Amino acid sequence: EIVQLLMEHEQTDITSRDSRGNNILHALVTVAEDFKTQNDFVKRMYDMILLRSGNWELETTRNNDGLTPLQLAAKMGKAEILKYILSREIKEKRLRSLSRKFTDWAYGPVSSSLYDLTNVDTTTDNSVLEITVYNTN
Amino acid sequence: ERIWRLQRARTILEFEKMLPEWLRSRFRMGELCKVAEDDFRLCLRINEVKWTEWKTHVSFLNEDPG
Amino acid sequence: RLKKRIFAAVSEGCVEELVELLVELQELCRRRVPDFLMHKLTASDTGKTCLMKALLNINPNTKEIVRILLAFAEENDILGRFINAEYTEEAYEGQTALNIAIERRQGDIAALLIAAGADVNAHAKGAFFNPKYQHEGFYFGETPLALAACTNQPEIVQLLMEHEQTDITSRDSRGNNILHALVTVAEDFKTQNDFVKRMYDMILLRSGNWELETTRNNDGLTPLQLAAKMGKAEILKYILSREIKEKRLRSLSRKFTDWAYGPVSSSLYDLTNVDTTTDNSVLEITVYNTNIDNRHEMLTLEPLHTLLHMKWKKFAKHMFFLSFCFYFFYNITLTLVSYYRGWLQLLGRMFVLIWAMCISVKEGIAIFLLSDAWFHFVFFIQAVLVILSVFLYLFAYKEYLACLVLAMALGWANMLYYTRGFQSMGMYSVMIQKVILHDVLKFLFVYIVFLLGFGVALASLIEKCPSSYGSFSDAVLELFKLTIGLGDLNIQQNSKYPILFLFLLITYVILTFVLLLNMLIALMGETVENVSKESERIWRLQRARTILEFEKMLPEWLRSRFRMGELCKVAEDDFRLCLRINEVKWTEWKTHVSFLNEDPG
Repeated sequence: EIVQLLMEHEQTDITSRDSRGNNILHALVTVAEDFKTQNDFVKRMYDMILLRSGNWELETTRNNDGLTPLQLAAKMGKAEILKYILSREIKEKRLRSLSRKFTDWAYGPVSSSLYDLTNVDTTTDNSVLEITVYNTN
Repeated sequence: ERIWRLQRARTILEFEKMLPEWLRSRFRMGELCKVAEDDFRLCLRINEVKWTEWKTHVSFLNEDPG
Repeated sequence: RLKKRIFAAVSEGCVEELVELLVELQELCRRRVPDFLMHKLTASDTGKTCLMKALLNINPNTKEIVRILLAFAEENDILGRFINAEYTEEAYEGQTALNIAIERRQGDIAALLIAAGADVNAHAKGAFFNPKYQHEGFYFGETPLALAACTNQPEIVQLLMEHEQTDITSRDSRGNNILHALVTVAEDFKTQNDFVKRMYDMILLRSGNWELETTRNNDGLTPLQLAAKMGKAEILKYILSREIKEKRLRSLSRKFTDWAYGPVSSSLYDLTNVDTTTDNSVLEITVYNTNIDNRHEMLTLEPLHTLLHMKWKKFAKHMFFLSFCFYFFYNITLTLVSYYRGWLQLLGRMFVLIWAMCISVKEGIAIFLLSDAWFHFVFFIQAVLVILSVFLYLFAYKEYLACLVLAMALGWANMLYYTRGFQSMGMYSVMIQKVILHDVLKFLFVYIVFLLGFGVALASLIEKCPSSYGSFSDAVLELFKLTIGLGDLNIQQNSKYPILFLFLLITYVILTFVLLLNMLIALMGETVENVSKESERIWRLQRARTILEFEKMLPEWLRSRFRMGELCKVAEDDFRLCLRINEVKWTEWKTHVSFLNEDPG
């Protein structure tokens, strides 16, 4: 409720980066320890804030370590939130652009989804598939 | 099982960086799909079968299922 | 110009008013006629009408758009040719507006379209609707009723059965009626939740006949036989034991209770197409079909399990024991010949050659039609060795004894085959087979490679002064002496560098030890759950295979002499072969209404 109140005001800067460089989404990635520990409330807030502000900027921005929050979720050992980020199906047609999983072929029980490999398929500097494999910590 | 899967993954990405620059662009997993007005993003297609939940498909990108 | 506006307008459906305006524009341009109105109202590329484009794109306004379009097409008298239009596209050939209304779970719209004169028998036959390869496209049976059934829509299926225009028994291009299709789709209980079984019940109870089960696809299979050919178990347990309570449709049941007095009751199964008295029965298919990979749960079903027990009790036990006895006498005669190597040979060797030729003929006959065939491949090689040695006995050579004793050792190794018929010792031999096939063969090659590495190593060192470890073959032999404990460890002599010699050998010992350790480890992991279940399954399947192998050896009159089952009087005149099984049920108490015989015998 308080998060909705703070998003309602025009004075609020959603995209504000802190001293460490993290916007709000990087922080939510920082905190999301585990399902049994937290009960996955962070995933809900990650959904709600993006659906509140329809943009790609928040995922676009980087902390001082030079990482998008997808790449931060991969660098840290955050799995339950990555399963959400890496496959999003937004139903609303106005904010449907922000989804990363698209169904294009559904006829019935058979359907083929369509994932986004933008920062994932090792075609960039450090993709998710590179980080999650080459990270020993 | 975990160590084996991780090892294979490490090997796959080790060989992925040995290839020439043109070879990786030659393979180039994925296809450019038309999403939104102009998403134009590289995508990976995965066919699945779901018998549990029945839902009238409202949100779909292509009308003729190819 | 005018068309694409209307197509996009029915696609979005933000307002039916502008759709009415475009339809009024078309009505005013109609002064120039149905054949033109159709082409103006239909995309000529794929053969896609605006009704199809309207039903593919569903929104809350669609229910009114369809009504407007059909009222327009009826006011212009094009309605019959308009609803029944189908795609000209190769992959989508035959799909109509009704199939779309069904696939997108529209109940009311489907009712409206059928009430407006839609074709319910329209066959959707295309590459997408007839997938040659799995996982690309969906097969439902190529009829609207089969679609509504495979997609779990019981109301629409009732609607389609209510109409007299519907052909229930219609076979598709592949030859399948609706029931074959439902057999095709029924993957598993957890995957589907067993809705297909309900529809299989409902359609037969809707049309009381035997025809649907009687008919055959182009592969020449009844849907029972199709359920057996494919690995469909959960539906077969239903088909193979049906108790229909309704007295009017009670004839269509395959399980009849004739003897119920109380907790004790004996059911009566139908063995019409099941008891191997036909061309290919269920008991033949489910056993001799290797592609299933699910036969463990197939042979535990009510009639088949007991049929196997009964055939074993009647004839297969005695034949198996008798064949084992003959083989035992044969092998002993072979040993008595070879150990003492003429008046006794005239009695022995004749039988030996005859029985060897017999086994070789049988094995060469049955080897052309094919971890279940391994033994049967070995019984041939043994008889080959025997007949070769008997030829080389009259021929002047010394190489006859080699093949003879190898045939001996192979016979005493093959007698393990017949331990599979025993109750307790059978799973033991299955354990031998599975472990020697999977767990040990991994160990053996990785041990041979160390043998052949350290062999050339030690042959390189200890050849300095031509010696304990001599040539390569002797060094490999000495290493194999070492892993057992037989080869006495010699202090390095006639060797260039003794410390490396000893270190390299101790490393061989340690690596062999940890490798033996790991085969034991993978074994411990294997044993707990999978190994036991696999052993029991393989044993049961093997017995079933043997029972049906001996069942086909008998003369024609003998099988008719056994003839498991009795002819019962069911219905006005069912007159079918049946199998009686007595059971005791204490859980559920029910006043027995449906019973065949009144006096429980």
